[PDB]
Amino acid sequence: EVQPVETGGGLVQPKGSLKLSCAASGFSFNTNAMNWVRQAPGKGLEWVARIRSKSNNYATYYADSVKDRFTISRDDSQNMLYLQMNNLKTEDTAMYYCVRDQTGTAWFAYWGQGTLVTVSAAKTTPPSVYPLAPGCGDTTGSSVTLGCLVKGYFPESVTVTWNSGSLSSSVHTFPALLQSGLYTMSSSVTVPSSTWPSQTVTCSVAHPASSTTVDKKLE
Amino acid sequence: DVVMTQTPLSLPVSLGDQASISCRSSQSLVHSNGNTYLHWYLQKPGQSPKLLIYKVSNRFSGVPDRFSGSGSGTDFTLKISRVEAEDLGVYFCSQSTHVPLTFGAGTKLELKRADAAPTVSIFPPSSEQLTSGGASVVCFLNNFYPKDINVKWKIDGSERQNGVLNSWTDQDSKDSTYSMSSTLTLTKDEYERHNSYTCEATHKTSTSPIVKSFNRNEC
Repeated sequence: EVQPVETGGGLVQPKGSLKLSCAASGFSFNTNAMNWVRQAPGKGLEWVARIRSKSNNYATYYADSVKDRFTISRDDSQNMLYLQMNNLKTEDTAMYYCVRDQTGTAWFAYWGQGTLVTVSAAKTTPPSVYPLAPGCGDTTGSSVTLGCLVKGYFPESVTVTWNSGSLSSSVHTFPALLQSGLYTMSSSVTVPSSTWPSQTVTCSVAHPASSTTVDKKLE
Repeated sequence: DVVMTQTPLSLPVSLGDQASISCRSSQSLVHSNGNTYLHWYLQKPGQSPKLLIYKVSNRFSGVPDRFSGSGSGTDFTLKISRVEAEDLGVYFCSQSTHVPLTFGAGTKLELKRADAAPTVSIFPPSSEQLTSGGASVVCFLNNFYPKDINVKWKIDGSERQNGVLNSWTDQDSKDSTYSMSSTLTLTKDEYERHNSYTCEATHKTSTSPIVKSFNRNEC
């Protein structure tokens, strides 16, 4: 072991700048070769750039998609890697991981934890929490499915709890998806007709980033 | 800079199965010395990539010996002898021969289980949602298998749409099913302009769209 430790990134606005940094307090950082790999929320892994050894004139290589905006650098002396990201695009939103290279193993051996980068011209906006009850698409079943709409919030960090008098979970939180520059997420509980309508389903929705706590009632 | 095609994309396997992930190039991944660099990684939902095999066939320090790579030039293969639970992840092949360094889109190893029909519920737009003049028509396609499912919207007889958000759960860690949320977003105004709203899904289990509905002026 010796993990690459990455740091930086967070929210930054489009066109913004940001410098990401890899610590790899590990033995021979100077004769190695270091790379950066990202993953946009979802998708596969995408190579950003690598920078060679002292012994190769710290040569450099880049994905087309980042060339002219990103410069990879390192400072063998402290054992740090640097990613200087400039003139950001939203679609630079990714997890950035610095990869510990190796001659004799072969490329991408130890990957760090990652550092997340959200590039968005947005701001706090509290959840709009909407109750989704069986109304007048009939009535049909022994169990009944309810939901909560958690619409247009920012940044990500939400919480769907359901006050049900226990009476079966069957909870489904569908992952939040960018509609516009804010997020849309949902939740379904399945209860027994036995006791709902004639009882309660609370849908409690937390949002630390803006202290929001819309907790809704379904009836 | 070689395109790298993985096969398949999803791979249903049972615990103790023998899985086989395939990977192809547009070129030949042979350097002169050092020789044919292709490797395999395993990413687990919520972690970085794990190096499994480098240069066609060498295990990394600590890959259990049920993982093997073979191949030459164009087409490589990862065998995973008695698939276990901890193997269940996304599989990527990576090419280190030429810069830029490329990956494939990944192969998801997902648990195998009997087909199952979608339990599709449908909710009309909420009251609180209409005072604000937004109209979300959402339908939960709960507990299905497999993941492949086609949903369609229909407004007055049949239309299509544009404000559609589709989120999917990860496979249920209890039941091996998947779930989906189909959400249509319309202006209060367009809503109040049509009566019939239908989510109709297509699954393996049917050649007849699962259909649900409400008529607005019924609620």
